Amino acid sequence: SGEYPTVNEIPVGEVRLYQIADGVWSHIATQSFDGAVYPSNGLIVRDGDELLLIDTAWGAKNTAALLAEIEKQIGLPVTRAVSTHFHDDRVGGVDVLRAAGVATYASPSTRRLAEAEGNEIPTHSLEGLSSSGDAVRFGPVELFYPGAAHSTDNLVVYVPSANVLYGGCAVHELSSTSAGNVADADLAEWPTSVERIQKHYPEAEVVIPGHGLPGGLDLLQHTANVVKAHKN
Ligand SMILES: COc1cc(-c2c(C(=O)O)[nH]c3c([C@H](C)N4C[C@]5(C[C@@H](CN)C5)OC4=O)cccc23)cnc1O
Ligand SMILES: [Zn+2]
Ligand SMILES: [Zn+2]
Repeated sequence: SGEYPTVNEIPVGEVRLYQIADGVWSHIATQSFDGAVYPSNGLIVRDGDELLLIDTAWGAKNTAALLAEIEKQIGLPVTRAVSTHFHDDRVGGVDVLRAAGVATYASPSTRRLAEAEGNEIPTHSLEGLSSSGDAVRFGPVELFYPGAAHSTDNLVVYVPSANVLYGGCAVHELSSTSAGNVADADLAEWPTSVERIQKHYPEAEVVIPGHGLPGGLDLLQHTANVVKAHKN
């Protein structure tokens, strides 16, 4: 009823959308992993009379539900999707998207890692993002590679029309007490990568983490704090 939806609020298999700004929504879904349930976010950005999708809803069935919820709530076609790193909460559902006529994209590093790890593989490579600090335009957003953090390949997304910063899993929510799933992380480099994000997007008004509640720019410093302390 208007609050940001939470993990106990969304059964696994259902998807909710949340209006962030004019023409910007997040999508929220839930999934089971190693015997625990987690929420996860993605982004939807209006692209004229089309939509750009950022990240799947963490699974084929969740991502089919995502497409159905978009048709219900927005009614514009999803034509392109970008996955911001190679894990299942970002690419699981890419096969569903591809069969629905969505063109799927990720960096070559993400595509290589997804293939090696047996995850679904976006079709198209996003060049121009292989060095930390790189940025490229993609429809109504800018894609930014901050350096290794939650994963070596993780990308962030900025919507300049609304000053919305989508940090993906390189950015944690304010209530976070841990650095999340650090299996593939670079804890030593993560603070440096967050500093690059902070320097590149100082006018961000909304910051959306890969999991949990959006907030403001404080999510970036909080993330650096939690990661440094996790390493401690
Ligand atoms: C520990 O508590 C939290 C965890 C998470 C969380 C995050 C995140 O932090 O982005 N990602 C997660 C993944 C994804 C699919 N996976 C799987 C994996 C393991 C490796 C294979 N060996 C690939 O690594 C990864 O990220 C699975 C379940 C939980 C998380 C978020 N909030 C929390 O509180
Ligand atoms: Zn991940
Ligand atoms: Zn994640």
